[PDB]
Amino acid sequence: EFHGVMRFYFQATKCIRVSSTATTQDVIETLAEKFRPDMKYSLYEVHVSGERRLDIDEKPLVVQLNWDREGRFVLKNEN
Amino acid sequence: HMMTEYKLVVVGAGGVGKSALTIQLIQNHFVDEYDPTIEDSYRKQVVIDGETCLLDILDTAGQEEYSAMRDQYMRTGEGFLCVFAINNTKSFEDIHQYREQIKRVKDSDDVPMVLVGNKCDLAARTVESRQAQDLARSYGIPYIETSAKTRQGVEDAFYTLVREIRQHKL
Ligand SMILES: Nc1nc2c(ncn2[C@@H]2O[C@H](COP(=O)(O)OP(=O)(O)NP(=O)(O)O)[C@@H](O)[C@H]2O)c(=O)[nH]1
Ligand SMILES: [Mg+2]
Repeated sequence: EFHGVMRFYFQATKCIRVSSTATTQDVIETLAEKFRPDMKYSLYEVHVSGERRLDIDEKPLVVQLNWDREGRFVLKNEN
Repeated sequence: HMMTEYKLVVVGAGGVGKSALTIQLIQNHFVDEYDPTIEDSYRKQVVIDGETCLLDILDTAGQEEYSAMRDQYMRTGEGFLCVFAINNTKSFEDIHQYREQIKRVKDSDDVPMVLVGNKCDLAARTVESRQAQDLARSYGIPYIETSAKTRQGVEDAFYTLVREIRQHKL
C-alpha cells in the first residue's frame, strides 16, 4: 500500500495525500469534512476530451495514475 | 477605487497555526484537529481601505516531507504571511529560512511580508514580543500577534499584508 498527492477542485482547491486503498466515498467524506462539517457529493475526472463520474468503490489515486491527459478531479454537489 | 487581486501565501513551520488562521478568515470558524496541509487554496472578496480586494489565499505545508513544489507557489505569490507560534521557539527560528527562500524565488530584497506570531491565547510563551519586533524591524516588515482560537488579529494580519503588497504593486 502506497500514498500519493492529489489535487481537487470545487466551487476552492485542496491537495491531500491519498492512500492507494482509499475509495471515492472516503475521499468525498474527507473533502466534505475539510470545508463543511456536520456531513451528498460526487467526484468527477475532467479532461478536454470529456467528463466522467467515479464509482463509490473506485480508487481515485489509481484512476489518477492511469492517465496525454491533463485531467482534473472535481468535487460537485447536486444542491 | 478599483478592483484589485492579491495572491497571499501563508508560510511557516508545521503545527504553527497556518490553516487555522486561514479558515478563520474564510469561514469565521476555528479548526480543532491538527491536519497537516500540503497545498490549500481559497478565494474571498473583502473591502480594505475603501476598495474591494479579491484575495486568493494559498495555505501551504510546514512539514518538509509535504512541501515538494514550494518554488512554484512562491513564484506565484505576491505577499507572504510568515507565521510562527509564540510557544515554539523552533518555528520562530525557521522564519529566517522561509525568508531567504522567498527572497531567492523572487530574487529581490523587496518582498512584501508580515511576521505573524500565533497562539497568543496560551500563557506558555517562549518567544517574547520584543524578540519578534527585532526580527520584523530587521526585515522592514510589520509584526502582528494573532490568535486563531479567538480570531485576535486575524483580520489585521491579512489586511496588513494587503497594504504591504500595495507598496510594490505596479
Ligand atoms: N491555542 C491555539 N491553538 C492553535 C492556534 N492556531 C492553531 N492552533 C492549533 O494548532 C494545531 C495546528 O494547526 P494548523 O492550522 O494545522 O497549523 P498548520 O501551520 O496549518 N500546520 P501544517 O504546517 O501542518 O499545515 C491545531 O491543533 C490547531 O487547533 C491558536 O491561535 N491558538
Ligand atoms: Mg495545516
